[PDB]
Amino acid sequence: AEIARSSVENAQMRFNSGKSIIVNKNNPAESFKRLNRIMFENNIPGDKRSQRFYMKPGKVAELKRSQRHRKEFMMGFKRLIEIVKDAKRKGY
Amino acid sequence: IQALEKSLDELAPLMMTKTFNTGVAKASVIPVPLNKRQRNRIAWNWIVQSANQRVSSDFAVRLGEELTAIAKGTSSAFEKRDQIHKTAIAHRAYIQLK
Amino acid sequence: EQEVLDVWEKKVVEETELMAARTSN
Amino acid sequence: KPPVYRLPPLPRLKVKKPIIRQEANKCLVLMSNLLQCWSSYGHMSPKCAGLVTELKSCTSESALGKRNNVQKSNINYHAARLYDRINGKPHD
Amino acid sequence: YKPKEEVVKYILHGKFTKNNTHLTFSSVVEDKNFHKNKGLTYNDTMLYYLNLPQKVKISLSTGCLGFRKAARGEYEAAFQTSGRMFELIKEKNMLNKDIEVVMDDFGKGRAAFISALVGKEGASVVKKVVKISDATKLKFGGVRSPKMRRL
Amino acid sequence: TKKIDQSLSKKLPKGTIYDPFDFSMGRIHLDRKYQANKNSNRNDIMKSGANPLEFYARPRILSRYVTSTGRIQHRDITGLSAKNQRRLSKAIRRCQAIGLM
Ligand SMILES: [Mg+2]
Ligand SMILES: [Mg+2]
Repeated sequence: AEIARSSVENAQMRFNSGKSIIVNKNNPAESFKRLNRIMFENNIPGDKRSQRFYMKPGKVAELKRSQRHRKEFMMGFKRLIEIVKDAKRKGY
Repeated sequence: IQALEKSLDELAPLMMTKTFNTGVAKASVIPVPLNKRQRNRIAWNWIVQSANQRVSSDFAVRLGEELTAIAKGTSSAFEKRDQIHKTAIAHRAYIQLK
Repeated sequence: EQEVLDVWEKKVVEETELMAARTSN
Repeated sequence: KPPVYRLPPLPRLKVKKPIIRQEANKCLVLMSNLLQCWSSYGHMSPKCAGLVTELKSCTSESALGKRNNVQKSNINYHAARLYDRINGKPHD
Repeated sequence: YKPKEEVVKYILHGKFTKNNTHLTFSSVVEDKNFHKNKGLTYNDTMLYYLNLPQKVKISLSTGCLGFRKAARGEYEAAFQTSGRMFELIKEKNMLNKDIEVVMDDFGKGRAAFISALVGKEGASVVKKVVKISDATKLKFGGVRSPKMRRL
Repeated sequence: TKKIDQSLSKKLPKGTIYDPFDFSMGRIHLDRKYQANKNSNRNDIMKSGANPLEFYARPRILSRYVTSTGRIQHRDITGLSAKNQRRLSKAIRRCQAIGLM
């Protein structure tokens, strides 16, 4: 009945996936840029490419180890550059 | 002389689009600004081409007549300027600004 | 404070004009 | 608590491509505004008179204005100068 | 009590693979007398309005515009195919209700379709588009992909 | 123009002390650089001492540590201890299996 007619709006958007954007009728190219940001922050393009071909578990583990090391190495590098800039500012 | 400088300042285009062979892909048509010496060259060549369509055997006479008509408002080179500025307005987004 | 607020005025104006051009894109 | 990441000893401390702020050319922005002014109010419209006057002055002698178009980064000079002092390496 | 099929919105679906681009335009049809049927529970009514039937109207690929073999998966093939779709939506009087765009994968035609819809080619359709979404299908484990190619 | 973007002007709170440097652009840039979600701890249940595994039937709290698509956030982003990250991830996976998240 109408009870099943007036409660479909929330119901429709209650089962969201999180990969949708409400387009800004003024700047429609800014909404596509927002959608692209979601894809990159959920690694959708990377995951899709990584699922095209099978990789042996040992190779997967090697790649995961190297990637983590490079991520951590970059964090250590930036920490040292910040110290350099701070030291330079104070005249060291 | 004041008439000549006014005519050159009104006929010369402020900007002109140029094709830059940047990248293996198609070149980019980016509007470029023009300096006063470059602006005068473009306007003078238009004046000379217009002058050489007149009947006099003497270039000085044809040039004099052409300059007089331009100082009085009538010139066919104002169309050229409008067409160079239209192209640049179209490619306004292609500018780099850095 | 005036010395600082004068430099800040220039930069604000400059950066409120680059935004206008960059946003026009 | 914020995890500090400490690098191993390194042969160098260097930024591959140091970022630099390239200020936008004043004549190019003047041209970008005039072109926009003509796009809305029309070409040669009396509303863009000031833009035309300013553009002519900016480009009168040099089409890109008289600017100090030179800027270099010094991070690599300081990073190499201070690395041995700040890396926290143990004594010999 | 009477079939009252009506269009509620349109779905513009784009599947952008490595070798082709498929663009489907559909209509979300709603029988506005479904709730007037007898022996209909609150669950069946809510379940019918949560997944409304869809009817395909326009189906296009890059080979319908004359692009053949390797050219089908290129940027230019997708841009022109997107234009032909935006035109066929106006030539069929299907630009009255709101359109929802669903993009599926990340081939070279995904950025061509977006450019053709935020540009002159899609200045009529873009005004009706209300929601954009991504429907890329990923697997949580699932079937074994083919072996890596040694090239 | 009588208007400036908020990103180009600093609003000094009321009751606070300031220096002339607080009106400069350096202050604006310095505030952006050192802008961290440090106030989360006081608003972060999982950084308070509660056991995240007691929230497995409360999807609303758990939904604060997943992305828009439901992907559990890395410890680098949540800032939790190893134990709480381990317990929180278990809670979310259990919540997903029960049919609540
Ligand atoms: Mg191909
Ligand atoms: Mg096989």
